[PDB]
Amino acid sequence: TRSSRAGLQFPVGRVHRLLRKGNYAERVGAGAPVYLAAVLEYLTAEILELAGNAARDNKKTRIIPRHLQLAVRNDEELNKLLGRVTIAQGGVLPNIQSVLLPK
Amino acid sequence: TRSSRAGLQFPVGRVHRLLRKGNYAERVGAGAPVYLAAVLEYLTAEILELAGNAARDNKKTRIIPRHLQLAVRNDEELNKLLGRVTIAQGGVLPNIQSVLLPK
Amino acid sequence: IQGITKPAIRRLARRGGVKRISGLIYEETRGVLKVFLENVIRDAVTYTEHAKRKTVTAMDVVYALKRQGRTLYGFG
Amino acid sequence: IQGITKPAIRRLARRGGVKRISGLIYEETRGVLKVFLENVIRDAVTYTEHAKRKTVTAMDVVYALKRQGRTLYGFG
Amino acid sequence: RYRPGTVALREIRRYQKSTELLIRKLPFQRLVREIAQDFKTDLRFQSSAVMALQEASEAYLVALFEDTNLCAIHAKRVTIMPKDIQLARRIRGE
Amino acid sequence: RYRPGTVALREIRRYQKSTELLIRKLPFQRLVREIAQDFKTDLRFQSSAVMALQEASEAYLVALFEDTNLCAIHAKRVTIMPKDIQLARRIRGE
Amino acid sequence: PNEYDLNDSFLDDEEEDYEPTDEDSDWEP
Amino acid sequence: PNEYDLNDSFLDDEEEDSDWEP
Amino acid sequence: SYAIYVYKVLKQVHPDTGISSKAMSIMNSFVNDVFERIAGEASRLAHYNKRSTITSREIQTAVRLLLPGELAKHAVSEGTKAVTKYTS
Amino acid sequence: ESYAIYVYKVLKQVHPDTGISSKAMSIMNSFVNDVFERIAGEASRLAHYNKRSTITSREIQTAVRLLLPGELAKHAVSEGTKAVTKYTSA
Ligand SMILES: [Cl-]
Repeated sequence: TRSSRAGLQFPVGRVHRLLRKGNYAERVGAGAPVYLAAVLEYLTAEILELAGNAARDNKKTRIIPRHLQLAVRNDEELNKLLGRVTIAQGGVLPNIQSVLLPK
Repeated sequence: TRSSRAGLQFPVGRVHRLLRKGNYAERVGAGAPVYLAAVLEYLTAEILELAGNAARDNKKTRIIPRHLQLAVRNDEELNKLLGRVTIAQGGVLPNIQSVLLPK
Repeated sequence: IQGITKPAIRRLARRGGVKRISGLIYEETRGVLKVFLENVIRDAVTYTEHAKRKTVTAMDVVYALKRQGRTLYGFG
Repeated sequence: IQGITKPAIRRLARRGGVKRISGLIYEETRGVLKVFLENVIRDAVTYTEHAKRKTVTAMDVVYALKRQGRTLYGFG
Repeated sequence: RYRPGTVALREIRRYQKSTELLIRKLPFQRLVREIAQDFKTDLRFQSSAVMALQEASEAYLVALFEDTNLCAIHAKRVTIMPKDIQLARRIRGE
Repeated sequence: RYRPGTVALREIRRYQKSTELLIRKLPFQRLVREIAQDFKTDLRFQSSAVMALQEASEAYLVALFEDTNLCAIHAKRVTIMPKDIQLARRIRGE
Repeated sequence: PNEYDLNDSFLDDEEEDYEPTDEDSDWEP
Repeated sequence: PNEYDLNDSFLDDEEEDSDWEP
Repeated sequence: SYAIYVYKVLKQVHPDTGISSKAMSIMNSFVNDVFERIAGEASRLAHYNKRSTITSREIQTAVRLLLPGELAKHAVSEGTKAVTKYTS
Repeated sequence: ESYAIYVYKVLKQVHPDTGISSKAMSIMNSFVNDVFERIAGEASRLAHYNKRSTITSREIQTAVRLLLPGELAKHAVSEGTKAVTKYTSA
């Protein structure tokens, strides 16, 4: 497949399809859905790697929303990228202002 | 003209082409630019009405950026519409926090 | 709106890291939650009505939240 | 960066309605102004380079601002 | 022995650790119902749509309380007060 | 006689009725040039791009100073301080 | 019991045979 | 004189308040 | 650009008022900004509903989504009135 | 609109012995759809600014630099360019 030739798990054909169907331009360049698919897989791998770390740092074998939230909020760059995003059931990063803690 | 046929001064034909050349959908029905032009003409008249007022309130015969800004920031609804907009050379609405003035 | 209880609001403030809460906070919070829900529900209904439906879906709410800059993950 | 003088910073604080200004404000404002300018210039350069030009236009600056949610009126 | 700060701090840790919805579900549904039916009398909701609104609403409140907390600390207080909510909202743009 | 408050209020009135850019133009130009030429050496600007940048920058700082003032007043001060600028920026999301 | 009241006439579920449950489950292919 | 210096080689104005009239 | 049509509307609302040249550029940005917000949401609405055509219905709902309260009420009435007059 | 099987495939490469919950898979799907729309959106803006009719990998690349912070952008751009190269290499 197109994704095989690109070394990707993400569907290059679907991405191409959605580029055309979402009325983004009259035309799609042959490289465009490969590039975009690669970027989406990269970002997915980043979150899944850090979330799996948080899951395993808690001796858990499964990623749940909490772990995606922990991973995103502890990575300065993902946290900025998903700054206006609510991860349902993610809770908050545990953190108490230092002034509220016993001296 | 298509505009005079809808009672508008804003140009319906020109709004139609920009809607077409603008990657919004694959077709644009005939009523869409008429409706859109009417709305742009209405919003224009709102701003210009209030800004002309701020001009004459300062004994001016000509609208300059300052008057648009005064018109926008004194009208509750234009202020929400333009809440994230910088009008160059508009200045600010004169206002001092009451706590800073002699009681 | 009084159904949103004081314990419930206090718990929300706990998760927000709040160590002490004035008694006046609860009514204030109820007003703020009401404004938030009115604003989102109004846009949600607009999406629902545009589609000529009479039941608001999670997708309608997801869209309403996006139009207000509050993207929500988990309901698409 | 020190070319943004104390009086210029004072004037902006005045237009902002500020009545008194700690001496520490001036260096803090210069830092903030520089972060703001670098963020917008970085994006305007990316637009300019994308278009294979090497002169930043006002339009390029307008697009950078709008990319950051700071729509500017009066330059196109 | 009283020690309220100890009690408060334990409550912060408890609720920062959990992800459950903190407003009870039936009162929330009934609040959504009243606002919605005040808009359009015959309007209905899917339950998933009510829960989407509840996730979004609680997340909004928690984040607001974080900012509100910082406003009170700014004023050298540990007790949050309406004017702290008001300041946070004012600067947030609401 | 020393009337800092009266001098302050007069300046507030003067610069709030005015729309002129308040940072001198040549210094702003050199600052944009310093930052721009650090990104790419042979980069050039149009003069209207420098002015666009200046309008946007002054409007940003003026509004930040407004929020800063509210933070200071919140703490029962009329004197703005760096912690006020920082609180405003944090609640603003910067 | 801390659940929504699905007998509320205000709720119109699409499935509307099954009751929703709150439990997470393993996602598998 | 508080103006921009157009002889700056950093400025490139090759491509680029009165009453508006038709 | 829209300057001519801005000027024509100015003369309906304030016949004895002029507009400076930098104020006309403001108005031109305003028009294009509002255009882009409505058309963008109109495209979003059509895509959400699997519709290939943007109609007056998509413009209207976008005006309802993007305009505050009373401005929306009047914008909708102006637009619906223009469309019906157009179809005659 | 649903990428779950692909998300799962990526999960098994970075954390072979870790599973994912269905609620968490929904989050990831919202994420991929969100990031897709942001990039495709900006790529469409870019092409329109430049009076061009086509979204090419250049517009995806520029959109990535504008939208992703810092080092995410550099790694994204590197992953994207590399994938376009492998796509048509022996
Ligand atoms: Cl069941």
